Amino acid sequence: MKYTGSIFKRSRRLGFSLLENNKEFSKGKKRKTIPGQHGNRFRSSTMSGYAQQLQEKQRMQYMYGITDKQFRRLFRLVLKQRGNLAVNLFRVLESRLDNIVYRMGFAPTRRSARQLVNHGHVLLNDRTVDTPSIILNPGDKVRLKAKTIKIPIVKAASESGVVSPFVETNNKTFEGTYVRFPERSELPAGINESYVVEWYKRL
Amino acid sequence: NIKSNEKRLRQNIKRNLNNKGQKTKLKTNVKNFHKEINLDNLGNVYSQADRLARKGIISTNRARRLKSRNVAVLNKT
Amino acid sequence: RMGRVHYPTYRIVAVDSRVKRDGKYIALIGHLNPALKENKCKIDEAVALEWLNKGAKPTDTVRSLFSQTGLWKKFVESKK
Amino acid sequence: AREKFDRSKPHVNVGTIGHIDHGKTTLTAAICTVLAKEGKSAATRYDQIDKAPEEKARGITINSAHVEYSSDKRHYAHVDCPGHADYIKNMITGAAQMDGAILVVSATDSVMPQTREHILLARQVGVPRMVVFLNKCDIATDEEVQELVAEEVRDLLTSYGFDGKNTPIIYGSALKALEGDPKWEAKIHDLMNAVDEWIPTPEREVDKPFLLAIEDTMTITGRGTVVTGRVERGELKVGQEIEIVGLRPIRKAVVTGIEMFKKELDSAMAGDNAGVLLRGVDRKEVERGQVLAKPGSIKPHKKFKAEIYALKKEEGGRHTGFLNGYRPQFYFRTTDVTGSISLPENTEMVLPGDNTSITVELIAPIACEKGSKFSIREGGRTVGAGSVTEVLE
Amino acid sequence: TNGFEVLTYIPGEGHNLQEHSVTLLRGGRVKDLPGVRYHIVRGTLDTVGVEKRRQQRSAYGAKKPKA
RNA sequence: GGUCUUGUAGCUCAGUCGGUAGAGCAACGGUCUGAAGAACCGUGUGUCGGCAGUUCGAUUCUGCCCGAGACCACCA
RNA sequence: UCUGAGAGUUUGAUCCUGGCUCAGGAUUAACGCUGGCGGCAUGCCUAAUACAUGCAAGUCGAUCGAAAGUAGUAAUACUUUAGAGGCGAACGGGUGAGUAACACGUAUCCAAUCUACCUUAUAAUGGGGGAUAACUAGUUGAAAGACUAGCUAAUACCGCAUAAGAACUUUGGUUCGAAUCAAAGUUGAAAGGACCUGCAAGGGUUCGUUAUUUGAUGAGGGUGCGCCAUAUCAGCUAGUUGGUGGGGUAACGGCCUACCAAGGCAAUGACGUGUAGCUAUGCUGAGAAGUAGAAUAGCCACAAUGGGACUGAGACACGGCCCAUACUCCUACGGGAGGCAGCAGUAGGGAAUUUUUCACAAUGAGCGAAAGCUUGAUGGAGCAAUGCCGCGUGAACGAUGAAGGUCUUUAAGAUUGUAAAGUUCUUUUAUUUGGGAAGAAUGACUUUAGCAGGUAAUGGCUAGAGUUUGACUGUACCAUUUUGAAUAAGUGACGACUAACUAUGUGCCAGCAGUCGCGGUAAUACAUAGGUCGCAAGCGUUAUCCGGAUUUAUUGGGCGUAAAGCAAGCGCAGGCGGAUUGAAAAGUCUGGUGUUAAAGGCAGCUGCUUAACAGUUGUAUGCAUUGGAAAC
Repeated sequence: MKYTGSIFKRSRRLGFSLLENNKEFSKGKKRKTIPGQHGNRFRSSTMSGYAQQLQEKQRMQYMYGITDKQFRRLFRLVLKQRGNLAVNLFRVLESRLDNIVYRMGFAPTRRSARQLVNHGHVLLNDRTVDTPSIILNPGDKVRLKAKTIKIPIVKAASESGVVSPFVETNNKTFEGTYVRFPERSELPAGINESYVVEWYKRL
Repeated sequence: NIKSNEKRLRQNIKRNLNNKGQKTKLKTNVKNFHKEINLDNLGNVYSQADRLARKGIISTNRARRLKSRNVAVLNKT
Repeated sequence: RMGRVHYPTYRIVAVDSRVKRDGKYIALIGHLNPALKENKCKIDEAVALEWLNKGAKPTDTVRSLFSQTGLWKKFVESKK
Repeated sequence: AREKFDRSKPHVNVGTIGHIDHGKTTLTAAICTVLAKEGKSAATRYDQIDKAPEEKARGITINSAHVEYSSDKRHYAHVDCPGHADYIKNMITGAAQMDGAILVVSATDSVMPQTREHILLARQVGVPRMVVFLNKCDIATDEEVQELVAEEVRDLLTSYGFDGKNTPIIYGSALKALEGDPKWEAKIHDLMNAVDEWIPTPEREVDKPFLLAIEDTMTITGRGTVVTGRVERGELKVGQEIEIVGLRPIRKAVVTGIEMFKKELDSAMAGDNAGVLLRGVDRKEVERGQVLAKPGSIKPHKKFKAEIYALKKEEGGRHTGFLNGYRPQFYFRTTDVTGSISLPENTEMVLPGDNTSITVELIAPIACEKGSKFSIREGGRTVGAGSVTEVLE
Repeated sequence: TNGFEVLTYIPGEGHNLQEHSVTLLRGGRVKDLPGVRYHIVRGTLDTVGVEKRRQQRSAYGAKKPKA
């Protein structure tokens, strides 16, 4: 599937909040564990490398929404260069166009960013794209086809949204550039290299 | 088949007859030379040999070879 | 014409009409890309002059590719 | 090219309805010969009246065969309707697809049970204003025998619901007309003028997309399978997409050639004896007698409940009664699929006559639609006829 | 379709074979019978499995359930 | 498309002169094996694929079909 | 630089030894459920089985005669070719039964060879004759055809003189089987066309042609090298190992013949069986290596089977011929026709492999000064989830948790679940509006402008003008182009091996299962339902490959008791070999030179919205030679 469908279910299972801090605190019944009825107490007897690798693969895959064929091919593209594959892979994961526009703060959710990018309303260097996973280069300028600036959802997203040092942006113009690579401390720390590069026994 | 094939065949009957007639006269002259050895018959034989070698009817190499073999028997005689 | 569908490309190579195209060739001379314009064409004219001097020329339109280049105006003197 | 054929004149399909030994084969030969001597492009045919063994060795019709012939007024096709039983499915196959059926009865071979059943089935399935032609009058010339048959054919045609008093009667001799006796051509001209009058046509409309009743399947060397039939509605051009329907899962197909009588069409028509080449299909999945439609909207069905016009036993109904377990052969516009008369609880034995409303269950999912006229038969005798009132599943 | 004669196992509830039917054969390894390793593939144009096969409808040739 | 053929217990199989339904097996119970097999006794079952006739009288003889099995479609 | 995982399976229990299974990819995949689009790849692997019809080989009237027809009163000009003649007809395409060897690829030598046209350079293009076509007529038969007589052209044919150069041999001369030279005999080349100028006499240009020389080009041959198994395969073998002369091929060559000898190969594997088109490469792989030798491109074979021969410069010739054979077919009885492994396409075999689609628009080829012609090559189009890749099937907001369903099992509640409902916003795609490509950034073409030869003028080299060639296309694409959340998720598994539990049903029956094995009356392994997790217009399931599998261990095992030291001794060949001095380098290492087709992969870049993919640049490898070092 291209998308997760429901999100809070996965985040309940992922144990991580894709949002800033909160996805649910009192929804009739709050839980910090797996959803469903079977989740009475099943998290303390499944400690295994296989389970950890699968869980973290789902965490980072659900964190951005990349299908397994695409997820594999993107890792191979990361293997293309040597660099430092750990930080290089993390920088590629955040370099997706939807993640780019999320970090400059014009979207409240990555699903909204994907939906907006797919409709062709986001113009990239005078040539728009329909693939919401574009890999960028430092110094890329964006603009959103200024008609779509009048959108109430975009307005409620972009008034005081995500402020980042590695990307320069202006909400008085809704435009910006990619200054530099983000630092690891500025990215979610619940994602590690070792388990998924191990589950990468393929390559 | 093709109309061009029939065009080729009706034409090539005559040239096949011409080639066999030329081969017959070459062989007759060769036999005459081997009946009596002299430069008189050999001059003729080399003449039509060159004329046939003028076209692709006989390769020039085989003619040079047989003509060398004939000039050899002239030389030892 | 090689590459992708709706994407023509023509490597410039000394060839004779006794061998089919994209089969076996003699020696590479360059490549011509008719897919994208603005004069994409690179030539060597190092042994191509010798090939012209000894016959067995490549295709005829290549003649024109050296008319703009100017090899023709300098070939006749080599020719005579 | 495959000898392209085109025509703009209206096409009325005319057949020789009546039992064998009536001179019907000789009449089919004679009409072709006289129009050969009357109209251009009317090539003669006597060995081409039939195309199968025992079809010509007997001289009297057994199985189907198609002939084509045009006059200086109108074009006509003809299918060779059978005689004796065990082949009646072919005659109704024709009887469903003709709009003109000349009653070729013989004065010396006066209306036989096969002929009377042919007329009754024409009434049941619907043959509008079918004309009569007394035949084989070269034998047994009598003062009143030639006229008692002429009055009784009118009586029998008025005894089913048709118009036996609104049809001109022309006599003739099959052998004398075919051989070329000059005085018998006036009578075949009279017959042609008779099928010119009060014989309608399948209405000309291109707005209807598609529907065809299959009659035969013939595989052609190299081309594939050219399946032939008669169009009920719609017009057809090469390159269009269609869907096969009937007794099999509906599958899409593409037309690649349309023909009259192995001569390629330009524009098909409803009622035309058409033949269409289909790609990627073999006789195993395309069935002789299937139906076909435009892709998108058609539904096969098994069970349906309709008002049936129970024909009276004196009018030709069943010889006896029937229970729920009665299993007669339903005739749907292209095929005899045999179903069961599942009587609703009206009486223990519904009798012929006194038209009822019954539900029926069929083993095969066949295309059904409300109002579509269908026939009910059993072993050479019609036991019912009507149109669909409600389609269930 | 060749002269080889082989024993095989029918999976699922019941059967739809009538002693004269052609169907497809698959491999596999079951250990309840020596030698017997091949099985019959249901739902291939002849014998078909239609017994509320809602889950695992890929094998047995069972159509997707209707809404 | 026609040429014939088949329809018997739940399964595989014969069918009294239209006048009667007959075997084995799964199969219900009992004896017996530590247990399960194997062996032995008794049970059971069919309104004989369905409709209408001929019919005191039909699985049976016909007319109807259906599910199925075999014979071919030349020519040129 | 590159570059690496294991887990379970023996027993009462433990370990070792070995075996087994699972987990990665990958297709020429097939197949079940189903399915939205797009780029791209790819689409008979079976019967080298046979196959309706059509296309796939024509061009040239500036090679030639004649003829028709059109216009013209006519003269004449114009279209066309039945023919004759020229070129391609060998390539272009498909296929891999046959074919284990020079077939493959590489390195050479052809002092043993050929090569029309294309390149260099140069002498000639003079003269005559002869016939056949076509046509006219007859014979012959249904036909294919065949035969006979009279009348025609040439750049078709044949003689006739001439011979820079060339042909042979001979004498003299030179060089390490050959090369250069001087001389003595002998031979042989044809054709004109178009145009221009010139009264003529002639001259000029181009094309065409003979001859000669330079090349290149391709063809032919030999050569070592490495590339299947098979000793439950041991002798094989005589134009066969040779020598002598001749015939013979382009050419060496028992290639073949007349003659004379008896060798040669083989245990380091002949011969024999079975199997195979080969290579690059495709895949696995980290790596030594393995597998396949889809497509694809290079090499070879082949054209219903088997032979024979002509022509072409080159053939025993995918759409040449003749014949035999087999098949099919016409047939009036007398005769004949054909070969889809050329494009399709059909029958059938399978589990399965695409339409009698378009255009020669590009390109390329073939023909022809020239208009122009052919191309089922090729460039497109359609079908197929067969494969890879990209994208939609909405998004944001939205709690005691709506209904319902399930569990807890009633009587709180939880679960599905912000998921629902409801509120807005947006339209890749879906529906409409208008415009719209490049590919035609090659080319003729007649007029301009300049330019080499010589001039008397044509003709040729280059720039400018346009006619211009578009099937694809109103296509890619472009745009505050209308409407519309609408037009669009299935699917394997949940005992463990390896993430994924409850309820009901069955009761070693029914079933599942790759492994251990679960089930014989509460089954976390069966049946169903719910929940759940996995992948997704795809999900699975079978074949073949490799990793694992160190599971024949080159790297990277051993052989005391788990598997094996022959029962032992003598010993040929071969392998491994003491120390020191010298030689060269046969190896070894290394420098230079050439090849190592393109292409594949790798590293970098460019382009299509990014992709996928394609192209661009570099990147290895083995030998051949030359030049160094001399440790082993």
